[PDB]
Amino acid sequence: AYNGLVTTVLSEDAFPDSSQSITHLPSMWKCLFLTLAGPMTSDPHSPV
Amino acid sequence: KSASLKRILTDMTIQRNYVCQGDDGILLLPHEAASKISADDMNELLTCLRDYGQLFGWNYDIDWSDTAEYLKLYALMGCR
Repeated sequence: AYNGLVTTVLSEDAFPDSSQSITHLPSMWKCLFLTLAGPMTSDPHSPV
Repeated sequence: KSASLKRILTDMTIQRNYVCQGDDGILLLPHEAASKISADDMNELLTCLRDYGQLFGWNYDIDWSDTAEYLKLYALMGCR
């Protein structure tokens, strides 16, 4: 109800760091939770 | 509460980077090492350790310095 004044974005620790690939197993779960809590946020760039 | 501190922990296991014996033990960090911010990383890792053990009675007694104590055989800078 307040996007445009305050937009919730995903945190900078929400993301797996851009180095290690998907073979890193606990780096894969940080991508799974990032997808389920993706459209809950109000960032318009959150699909990307 | 530290972006850098969190990054260091993730790549750390307990089969590597920890040697348990008795009640003693040495926790040796991952190789993003000497370059360690004592204000941000190594002290905030310690207070979250000493409060971790207090939530179930284990009074952890940490004393980090660049020597190493392991069942009463000290060694400073690669020299026993």
